Amino acid sequence: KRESGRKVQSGNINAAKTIADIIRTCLGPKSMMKMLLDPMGGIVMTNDGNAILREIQVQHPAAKSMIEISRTQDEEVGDGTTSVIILAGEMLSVAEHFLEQQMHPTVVISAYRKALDDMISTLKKISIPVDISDSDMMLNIINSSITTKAISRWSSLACNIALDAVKMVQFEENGRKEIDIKKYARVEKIPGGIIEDSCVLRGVMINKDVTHPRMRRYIKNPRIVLLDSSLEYKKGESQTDIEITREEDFTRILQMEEEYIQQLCEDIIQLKPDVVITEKGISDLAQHYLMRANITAIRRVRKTDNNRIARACGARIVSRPEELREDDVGTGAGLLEIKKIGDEYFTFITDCKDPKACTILLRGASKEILSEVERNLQDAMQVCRNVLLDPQLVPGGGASEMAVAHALTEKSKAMTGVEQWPYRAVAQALEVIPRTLIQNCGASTIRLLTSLRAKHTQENCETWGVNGETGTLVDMKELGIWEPLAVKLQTYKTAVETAVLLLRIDDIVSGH
Amino acid sequence: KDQDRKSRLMGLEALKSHIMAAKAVANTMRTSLGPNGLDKMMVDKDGDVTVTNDGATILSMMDVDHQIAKLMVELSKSQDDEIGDGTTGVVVLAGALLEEAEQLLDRGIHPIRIADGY
Amino acid sequence: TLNPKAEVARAQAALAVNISAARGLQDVLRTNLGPKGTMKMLVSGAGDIKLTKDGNVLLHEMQIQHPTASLIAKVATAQDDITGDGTTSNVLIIGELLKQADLYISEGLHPRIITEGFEAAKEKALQFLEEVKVSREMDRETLIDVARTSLRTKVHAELADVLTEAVVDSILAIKKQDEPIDLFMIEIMEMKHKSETDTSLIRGLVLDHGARHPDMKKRVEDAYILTCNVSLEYEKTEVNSGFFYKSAEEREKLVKAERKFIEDRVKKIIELKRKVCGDSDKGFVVINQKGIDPFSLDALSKEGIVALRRAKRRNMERLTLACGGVALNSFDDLSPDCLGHAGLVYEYTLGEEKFTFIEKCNNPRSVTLLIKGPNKHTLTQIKDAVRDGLRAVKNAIDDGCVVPGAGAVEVAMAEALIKHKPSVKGRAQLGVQAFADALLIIPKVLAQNSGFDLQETLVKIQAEHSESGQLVGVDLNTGEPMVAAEVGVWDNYCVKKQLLHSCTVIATNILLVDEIMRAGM
Amino acid sequence: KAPGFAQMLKEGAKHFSGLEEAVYRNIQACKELAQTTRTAYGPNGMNKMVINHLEKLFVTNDAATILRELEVQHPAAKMIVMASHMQEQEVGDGTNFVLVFAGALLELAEELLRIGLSVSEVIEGYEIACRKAHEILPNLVCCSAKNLRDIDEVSSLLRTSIMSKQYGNEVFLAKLIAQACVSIFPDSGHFNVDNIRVCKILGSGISSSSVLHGMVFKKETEGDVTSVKDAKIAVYSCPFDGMITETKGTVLIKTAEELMNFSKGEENLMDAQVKAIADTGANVVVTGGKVADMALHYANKYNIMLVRLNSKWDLRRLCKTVGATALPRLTPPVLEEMGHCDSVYLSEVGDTQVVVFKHEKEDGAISTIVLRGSTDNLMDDIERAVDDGVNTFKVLTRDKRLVPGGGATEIELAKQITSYGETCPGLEQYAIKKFAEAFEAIPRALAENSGVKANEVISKLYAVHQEGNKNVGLDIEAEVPAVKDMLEAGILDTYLGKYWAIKLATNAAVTVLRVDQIIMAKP
Amino acid sequence: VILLKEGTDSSQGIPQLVSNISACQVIAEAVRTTLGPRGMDKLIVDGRGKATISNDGATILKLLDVVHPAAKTLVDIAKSQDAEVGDGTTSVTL
Repeated sequence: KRESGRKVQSGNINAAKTIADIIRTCLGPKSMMKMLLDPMGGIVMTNDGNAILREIQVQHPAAKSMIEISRTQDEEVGDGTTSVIILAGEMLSVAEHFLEQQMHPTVVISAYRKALDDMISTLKKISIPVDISDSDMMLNIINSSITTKAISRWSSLACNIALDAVKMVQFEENGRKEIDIKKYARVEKIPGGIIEDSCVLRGVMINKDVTHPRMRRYIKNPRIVLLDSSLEYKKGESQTDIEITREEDFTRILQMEEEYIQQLCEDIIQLKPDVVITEKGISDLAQHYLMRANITAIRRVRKTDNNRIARACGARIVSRPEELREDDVGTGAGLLEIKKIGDEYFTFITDCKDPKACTILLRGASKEILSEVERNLQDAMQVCRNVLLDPQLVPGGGASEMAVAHALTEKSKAMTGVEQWPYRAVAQALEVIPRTLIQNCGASTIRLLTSLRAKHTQENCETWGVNGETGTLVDMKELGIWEPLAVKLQTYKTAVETAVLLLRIDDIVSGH
Repeated sequence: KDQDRKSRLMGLEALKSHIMAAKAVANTMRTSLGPNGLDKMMVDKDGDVTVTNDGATILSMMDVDHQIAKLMVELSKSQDDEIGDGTTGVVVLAGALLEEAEQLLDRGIHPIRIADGY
Repeated sequence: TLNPKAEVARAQAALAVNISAARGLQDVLRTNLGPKGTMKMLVSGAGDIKLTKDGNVLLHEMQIQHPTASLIAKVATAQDDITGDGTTSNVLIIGELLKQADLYISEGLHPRIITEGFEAAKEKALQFLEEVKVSREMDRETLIDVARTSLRTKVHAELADVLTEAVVDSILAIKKQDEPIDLFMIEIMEMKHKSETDTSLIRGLVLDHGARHPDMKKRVEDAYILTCNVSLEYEKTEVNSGFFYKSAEEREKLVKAERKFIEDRVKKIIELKRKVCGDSDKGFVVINQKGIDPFSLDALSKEGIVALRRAKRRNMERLTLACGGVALNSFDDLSPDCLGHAGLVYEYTLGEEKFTFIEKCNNPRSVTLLIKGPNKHTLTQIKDAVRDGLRAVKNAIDDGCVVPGAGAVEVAMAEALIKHKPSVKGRAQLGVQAFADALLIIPKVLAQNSGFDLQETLVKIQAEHSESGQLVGVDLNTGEPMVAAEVGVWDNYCVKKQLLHSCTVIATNILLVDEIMRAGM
Repeated sequence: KAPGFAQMLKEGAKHFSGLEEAVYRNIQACKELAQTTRTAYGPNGMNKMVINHLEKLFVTNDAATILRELEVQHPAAKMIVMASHMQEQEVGDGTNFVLVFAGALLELAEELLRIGLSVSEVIEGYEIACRKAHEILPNLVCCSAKNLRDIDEVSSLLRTSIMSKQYGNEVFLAKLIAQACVSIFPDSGHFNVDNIRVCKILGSGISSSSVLHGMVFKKETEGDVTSVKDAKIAVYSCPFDGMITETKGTVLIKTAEELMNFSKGEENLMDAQVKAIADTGANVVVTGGKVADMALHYANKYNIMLVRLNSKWDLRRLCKTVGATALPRLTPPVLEEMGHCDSVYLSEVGDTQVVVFKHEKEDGAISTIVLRGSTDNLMDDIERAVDDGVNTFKVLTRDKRLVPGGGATEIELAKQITSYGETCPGLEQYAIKKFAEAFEAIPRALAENSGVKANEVISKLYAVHQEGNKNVGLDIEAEVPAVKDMLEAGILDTYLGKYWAIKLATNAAVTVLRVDQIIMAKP
Repeated sequence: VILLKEGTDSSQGIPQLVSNISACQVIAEAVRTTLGPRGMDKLIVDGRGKATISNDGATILKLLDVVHPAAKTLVDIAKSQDAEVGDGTTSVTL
């Protein structure tokens, strides 16, 4: 029914620790696999940490908060999600100071919040800048996601696809350098071909099918008209349908239906465009006038899709077709191609101009390959987005967590009070990241982790991480595990904030 | 057909069971014999109540499932065409002949031989 | 430590469950390996009995109760789709890899190190297979040895020689001048009321529905083939009209008017016959797929035509390529250019039905393999043995290299791995040692099914050594080491190559499963 | 939960482990099947009390009837049963042979497998010795049929086949079946068991039975027509009554005046229907249903013979003979669906009117054996003895070779195979010697059914066959264990009867040994 | 799992013959005391409730209708005794 007292905070630990203990071995390139039993007897062997916790039914409420926060992390960054839950579970894994020591939660919460500002300032000291003009340096960065995949052969092509696409969407004049993949970077798939044939289309491609055989197949200078309203007989303010039981009245309603549709379509063809793009649907009587003009009929195009077309060919959005002016034209468009590609109808408005957006064309032999190439380029574009926002890299392979753990230990000597004990626990909680990398490789954990702490004490903390494949110690200047700083900052801010949120709840009450 | 759950009574115990069923009717009417005989209470299926000591009327109102007990009732239809008074005396006499016949069956005398003696 | 209505195994016991699943499946399918092996019975529950030694059938069709063993059943499905053989030896190797690795895992060795040993041993065994294969040209004498080796396992060693000449001759005719070969060029048919030894070749195609009329010719020496999709039965009005009748008799009068469109088309068939080769010692055949009116059957029967109707789609497809007749959807376009050519056409009468033989053709690019058997399940067992024999010969002609059989290659690879020092990790040799002893399960199982000792048979074949190349194998009858190349025992190269790739990937993923969790179950 | 079930990975199908020996419990299923039909072998075989699925009480010693009534649900046991169905093909005898002999191979195979011999060596041992049996069997042929088509010779051969089925009637049924068989024999290759049809009639006893030509039906002629040569015959399964159309045809009967109108209408409907039969020229009409009283008047009006057959199988016999199909409607005038017959007349044999359909102009194999009996249970078993007798001579239409009966060939063939198994070295000698001892099951089962000690009979047979005296079988007597010459007694079996029986029974036992496990599957 | 009979009741050998002998004595027991002119009578009631009283052996056997298969054999012999002779059914059964 409900829980109260120390059992809530002690229960929230076991709930968050149990969820974390599953994916502990899912981190790293050597990460172990898992087995899920379907209710019908099926088996899913996927090692992806996002798919595992998605199919697991969790009873405890705090266990749901661990999953919902990880799902939000996937939207912003498609990497490092597993590291968030491991750190969020390890920081809460030490219950000694929580209960046995009889310390008040706010005393411990103040320790994490002070340790959070120190973990952020340490990463900026050990970071390194990046030259975004050279595409060779961006190649080894993206290869982190490309490795152990089937696109490794086309990896050289996969880099140019994600790099040039994000650079177009990035608008640096505003000062915030905002990049939106879910709109301007929108991707569609093309059946047929091979992986090499995949290129980056400059423009906005529409998947609308060809309804009638009369359309413009190829145009040197396309003309595009953008208007929101649908082409139909004008109705009343309500949705009430028109019911006519008399034949004489049918001729009165049909004449009004043919007159208004022909009137709006007459003002559209006055400019003589090559296509008509409407936001809503298009009736059958309206398509009869569109096929007579020998122009392409396009409908069901959202607002964001229309905003990109207006900046591409120079179009203009008008509320009603009767108000269309000469300002709406498609002048400047490269070509218009309705030609069938891969047994599917495509539309190319592509041009020589950069309307803060583009379209990615995915070629492939089968739909199984298309699904593999798609998801592999998605996170690769997010890697390009995270680097262009903060062009700074931090050493990976566990070198970043150990470099911060050494700074927290040295600073705790000057801290005087009861908060020094939980403040040092954060330094030992960051060692779980290099620990799982060694355990998955098979090498001894205690022997290597002890010698690793001696390297950051003497040598520079920017190097000497942990090799995941081999298992020994290697510098990060000689290896490509360098990771973007924007990912590590979001990881530590989320791991600490989630651990604080669960400690603040001392009672679970059921009611509405 | 319908051989299962078929009631069967055979052997020497069958004769002693038939006599016991016959003595139940004779012991009932022997109290009503004579002018001073006690009456009997009759409750009809419809709720009517009547009181009579007449033996022929009692046998008509008695509902008995046992087969030998039904034979005792069929005798009343034959005697009422002649006497109609001492009909009870015949049922009592029939019960006395069977009651004394029970002592003879223990000696090993065949039933047909007993019926020849009467 | 788990959520309600579920179960999880945190410790290594989750790995022990998967190992016990492979060992249980290994003991079931080890008895059917080799010709001396036994047979498994398939009961569908409806009273149907099926008997086959094929590993792909005993897995794909039979549903396994244990969840983990069902994954291996799906692997043999993709295994048979590529090579077509080796599904039985695939499971036996996977079971031994997990068994030999269990000895080292129980000592505290991490599974990842063992999996790295399999990858290093797979490349060494794959490069050693390069020197074993023989580049000799494929001829009739070699294809017989490949056919006998593949058939002897799926039959009683009786129909082998009967089915040997049927499989070899069917492949040689459909491939000339290094042309890509397709098994869809060969048709499989089944007849009843005949002994199982009556299986023979069919040069043409076997047709289901024959001709019905007393005057139909039982055999026609020469004739032309006219392909038609048109139905000659009763049809509605072709032009624009309707049903106008004052009685039941007037409606039947419009029937003759609607039939006039078809009856005039029936005369066009008779006209074309007399125009092109309408003299003596000639004939004509109607392969028309749709039905034909009985009255139209009488008009065509008097001219010597053998009518056909109610055919299938696959029949008309092969009759188009074999005979050469062009599909004609309307008889107004009827022309002699669409006529084909065929040899002797006769209908062999069975004890029940009658089938049509189009045989004696020049280059039909199609043949048929006719199977005869006393029962239904016997026909199914032979049909599986034929397709398994066709892919064995197809892979032998496509890839000009063949490898010795009878466990000669598996023993030869095990020796090179032991003498091979680790090229990657010092502790990776334990995985190589486990993979080396796993390749020895093939000659061991052949010794059990033959009724001999497992140890004595393996020691003799391993004791064979010389300066030059020496490859020996397990002899089932004698038991002594026997050279598989001399006695005509050969296997396909793509089969042995695919086992090394398949047994390595599947046995690796099983060792990589850390925990078993229940989702929604 | 650990420990798990042994060897069962599939659909809960019971899988016998190594110590469980799945092979033996499959032999045990086929062993119990042989014990049921082992006591029915021979002339002294015990009768079996069988309850039909219709809850009818049947008593018969026939083995083929038992397997139809007793449902065999064991898969490995069906292989021997399916071998018995193939045994009825190419020969009409040897059913009890396969059930007893196939079980004898499996009983002795259990003794070899306990020694540790492989199952593959036991399979190869039978197939080698089986080929030796087919070579020796021709040398055991003593006498052959003279091919004289004489009733004395034809009835003398039926004494063995009728024996073990109907006892005490061996003398009578020998001449009765002979008269029907000698009629077809002049036709080369035309002899067929379906051409001789048996029709049973309730009567005094078997001694009142006779033999007639053509198709003899127990149902008399409803019409007064005696004999007609009309070849047109129309079989109608619909009973004769008021003609009703497949449409609505609602008849509203209100007052007695209209009641007589529609009553006379049915007489007019039956008038036009029978008139359409005489218009087509068909004077013979077969009725599957009942016959109206007024229809008998129009039958004699147009001089059309009427036949009423209540049995459904009697109608199918005419459909496959003269070719007259039974139409669902009431007397459709269709000439194409009629039959052809040369002679049609009514006859009386045994104080019973019988209808005869034969061909006077065309020769024909058509013949009918009329049977009489008091009890339908005993009379039906006589029909089973006739089919086994007729099928015996269907084999003699091929090459005629006869072998001694009464277990005479079984001892002679087991003695010769034992010699080859002793000279042959290796491990195949074990399965060969057990293959020879499997022949001993027949004379043991034949002696036990006669109330004679089995070991005493087997000992005497080896003594007389060792000295070189052939043709010595088992004498049938209750108190006499001794033996007599079969050739002088007239007991002879069929060469092809034993040839095909040994081959089919061999492959039946081999296939069972090849299957070591039974697994259920799902579609 | 796989059973030959699957609920089929069958038995052979000596016990099957002994069981039939005990069943035949039950049929003869009912008509046993009815032999002779002076023999005792029997009382049989049907489903209607009426009682049939007589010493006739042919009438009693018709009303019993025993479901035992071997018992039906002796009943059928009594029916053949009526057509050939018409009496003695009690003597033949006993």
